[PDB]
Amino acid sequence: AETVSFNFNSFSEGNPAINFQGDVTVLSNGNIQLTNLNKVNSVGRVLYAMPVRIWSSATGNVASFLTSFSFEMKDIKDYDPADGIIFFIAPEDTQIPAGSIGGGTLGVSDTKGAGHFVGVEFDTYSNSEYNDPPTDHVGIDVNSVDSVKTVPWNSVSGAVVKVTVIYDSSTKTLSVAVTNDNGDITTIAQVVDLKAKLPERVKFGFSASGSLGGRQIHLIRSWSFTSTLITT
Amino acid sequence: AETVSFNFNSFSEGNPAINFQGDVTVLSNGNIQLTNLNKVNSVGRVLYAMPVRIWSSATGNVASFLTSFSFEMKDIKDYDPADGIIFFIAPEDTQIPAGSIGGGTLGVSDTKGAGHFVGVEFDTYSNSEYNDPPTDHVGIDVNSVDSVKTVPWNSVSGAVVKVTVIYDSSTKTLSVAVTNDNGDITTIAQVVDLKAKLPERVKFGFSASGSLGGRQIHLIRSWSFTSTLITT
Amino acid sequence: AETVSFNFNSFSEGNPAINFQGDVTVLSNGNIQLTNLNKVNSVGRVLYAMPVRIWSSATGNVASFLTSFSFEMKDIKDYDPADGIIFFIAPEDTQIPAGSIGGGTLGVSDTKGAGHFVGVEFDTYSNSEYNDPPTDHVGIDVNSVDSVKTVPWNSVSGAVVKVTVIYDSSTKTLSVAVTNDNGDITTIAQVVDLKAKLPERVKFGFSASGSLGGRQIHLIRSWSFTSTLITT
Amino acid sequence: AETVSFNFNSFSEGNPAINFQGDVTVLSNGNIQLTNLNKVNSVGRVLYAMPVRIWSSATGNVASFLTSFSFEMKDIKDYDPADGIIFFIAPEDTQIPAGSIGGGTLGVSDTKGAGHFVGVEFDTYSNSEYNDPPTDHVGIDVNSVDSVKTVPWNSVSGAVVKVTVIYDSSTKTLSVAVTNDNGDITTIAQVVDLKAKLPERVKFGFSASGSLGGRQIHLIRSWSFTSTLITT
Ligand SMILES: OC[C@H]1O[C@@H](O[C@H]2[C@H](O)[C@@H](O)[C@@H](O)O[C@@H]2CO)[C@H](O)[C@@H](O)[C@H]1O
Ligand SMILES: OC[C@H]1O[C@@H](O[C@H]2[C@H](O)[C@@H](O)[C@@H](O)O[C@@H]2CO)[C@H](O)[C@@H](O)[C@H]1O
Ligand SMILES: [Ca+2]
Ligand SMILES: [Ca+2]
Ligand SMILES: [Ca+2]
Ligand SMILES: [Ca+2]
Ligand SMILES: [Mn+2]
Ligand SMILES: [Mn+2]
Ligand SMILES: [Mn+2]
Ligand SMILES: [Mn+2]
Repeated sequence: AETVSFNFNSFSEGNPAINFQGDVTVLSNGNIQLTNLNKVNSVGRVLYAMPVRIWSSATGNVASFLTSFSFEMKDIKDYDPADGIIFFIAPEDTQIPAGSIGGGTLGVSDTKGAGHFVGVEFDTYSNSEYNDPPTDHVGIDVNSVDSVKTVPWNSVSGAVVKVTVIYDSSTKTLSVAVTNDNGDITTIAQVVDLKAKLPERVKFGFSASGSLGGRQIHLIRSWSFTSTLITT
Repeated sequence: AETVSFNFNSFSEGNPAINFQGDVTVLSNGNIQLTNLNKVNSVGRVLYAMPVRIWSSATGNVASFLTSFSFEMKDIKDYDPADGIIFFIAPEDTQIPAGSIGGGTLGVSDTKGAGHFVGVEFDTYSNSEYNDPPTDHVGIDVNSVDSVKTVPWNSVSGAVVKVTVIYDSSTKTLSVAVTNDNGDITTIAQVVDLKAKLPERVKFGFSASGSLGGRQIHLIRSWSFTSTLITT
Repeated sequence: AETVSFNFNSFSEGNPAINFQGDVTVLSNGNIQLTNLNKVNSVGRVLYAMPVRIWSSATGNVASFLTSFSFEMKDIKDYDPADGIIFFIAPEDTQIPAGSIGGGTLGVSDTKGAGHFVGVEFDTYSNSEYNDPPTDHVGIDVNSVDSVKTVPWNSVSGAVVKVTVIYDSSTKTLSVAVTNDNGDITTIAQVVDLKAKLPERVKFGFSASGSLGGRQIHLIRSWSFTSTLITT
Repeated sequence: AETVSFNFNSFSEGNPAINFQGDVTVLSNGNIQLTNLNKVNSVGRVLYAMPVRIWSSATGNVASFLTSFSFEMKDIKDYDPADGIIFFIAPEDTQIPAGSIGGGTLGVSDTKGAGHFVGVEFDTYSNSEYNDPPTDHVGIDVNSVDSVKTVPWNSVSGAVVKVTVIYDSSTKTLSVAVTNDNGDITTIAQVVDLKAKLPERVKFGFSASGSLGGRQIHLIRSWSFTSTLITT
């Protein structure tokens, strides 16, 4: 049994376990702000530095993982609250798409909304070009921001949101539980074969994006993670 | 949204929010001890007092719930470490089976291991009459202790174990993530149509049993839970 | 090499290996509760019955030891969390001080905080009379509860704590590593010449104390220990 | 508080968290063999892939760490049981010294026995060129294999050895406890200023070496580690 686990209650620059890409910034209170409020088409991403082996070709086993994180999104004057945050899994060479337009691409896909990642988005802006539902929502993304599945959700400015994700290797089920500020929970599950959509070694992280008129504060507050792969 | 949420960091007798059935006893630190070490075929069950409505006949909706709790099993001299604990959901009128033989029935089924409940078992004893696997295991029980699905597990004496459970209403998926002492996680998931196996209002809880030659300490250390049913 | 070694995963009354002093009591799960919540100025101490020879005037050799154990301090309604636990080493004839006021004396010193022992304290209440730091702390005591050195620490109600202590005869260094619940470790070390502070044979144990208003659950969960004295 | 922790009960090739250098090999039982028995001047090293930040120039704080590991050394016919294993800490660009002669350099130093590392050696061959004591021994190495301090020790072929290391940032004390097969423990402590001997970012690992006539099996069986650096 090969297990990877870490726990972040706050973050600090210089920590060799976290990689910053784009407009990412660490505030004085240890929180991570993903986008820069003064940039058009801002994109910020934070990844756990070490790649995690989610499956072995030698045994054909896929890993199971449990992870929880909390974030906060807050409105700012004049700009439209957009675009959202996405928790993703991508190949180890993952980088911000060249000529990224930000916005509804959430910093992980091209203009068509395509890319190489699996993820869970917290979408706060309805992009008709990517078939977004008409309300804020949570969706499961498999190589595209045109979600494979979505559930109505509500983003509340300033509210701390808690998320718990469980990926069960056997059934290949990815389950998500979002605990809203007011106590109500939102859930969504989708069968995704990680061994067929991603390489043996991947990277986990968070990404957020904005546009010219759509900008908001995107904060990643804490993050704990554990993956366990059977080796037999 | 109809939401039911509670959080116990310790328990105390008298708390009208919990119902004690059988040999249940509360230790000095608020831990609940399920079985009595001096009784033969001991059975102890703790339940949340208020009934939770998991589904509606009018709308046809089913609730989603997120729950985590930590427990502990410890060995006792001269007795085989058995039988184990089960997180269960049953009708509001639920009671310990009449003339229960404890042992492999986990305090939720008859002699055959049949009953009207749904639960996740943490079985430390292999009962061939219930087609138990040859090792410690986690199992999804639907109206019987002859698990619908099981997964190899290892119960460590004196170790505090943490469990997270997410039930998604849309997919009808019950996902279990077990964090063992050493860090490793064990997962199991199964599709269970609650709407078909239980009445609209049910009760949640834990149960554990022992027999003549098989007994061990069974403690529940904490319990948080939140469910949300959509009313539309 | 004279070696003394033991390991208690649980404790049962009557085990001739353990001496109870004061308000000690064993729970049904095998944990030793050190204080009584119903008594004013409560004191309890648990000692390993067979005295251990830490040095010898014949050779001049001092022994080295390695020991680890786990405890749990939990808050109770209406009382201030006080006063903490201490792992101590004392003369073989040691007893709870006459007219023990409990409190900041931790059950091992007089009203002035003086005594004849060497120990590591997990202090959860600040006593200005004994020059206690303003926060919970781990300390190295040498014939006084007015610690020779302290280190900020943080006690978490309900959390299981793990400690490892190493005493090296050649440098005469006493080292401690506290593994908090969340995974962080706290350390503290100090040069304490054991052969100049205690008789050739001493007893090892734990002690806890309460006051009029400060009372809390103090549980010793497990203890393992090894000493080795070179006989040449 | 910045904490790094991992736990290895076995090892497997492909794990992106471990780096192999030299003649390292993973056996079927998950154990790591460091040297190749058919090569003259064999050298094998295994490092935890991610660099650990042991101190911050921003705050001037040093990290505290607790680590335990177990190894086994076994004789083989015809060859002299040599040369030993060394648990070391070195700069992130650490590699096997070019033109390494293996042997008493233990794979971390040049012919003069110099290098850039801090470590704990389990030396099974007396090299007079490096001022080795005449018996097997445990020593603390600071930039050289001519140990700063050593303690007599005995290597027992085939015996599983358990080691526990604690480094306390405040006193800058490095303490080692070696639990031999027969129960006896050996200890050694030395004050080493890590912030004055190493760069902010380092790597932890194990190295073993042999020579033409001196070869033996060197196995690393398990390894757990936790470091915590205060960030304030
Ligand atoms: O208003 C929020 C959305 O903005 C969209 O981009 C805008 C752009 O910000 C604005 O400068 C004007 O050009 O029109 C564009 C298209 O409507 C993003 O594409 C969308 O995702 C939100 O950020
Ligand atoms: O005998 C074990 C030690 O060997 C020393 O090197 C030897 C070499 O193996 C042997 O062939 C002899 O000819 O010459 C060398 C010098 O004695 C190593 O130097 C020492 O580290 C041990 O492994
Ligand atoms: Ca969108
Ligand atoms: Ca059974
Ligand atoms: Ca005090
Ligand atoms: Ca040598
Ligand atoms: Mn979307
Ligand atoms: Mn079973
Ligand atoms: Mn104190
Ligand atoms: Mn040496």
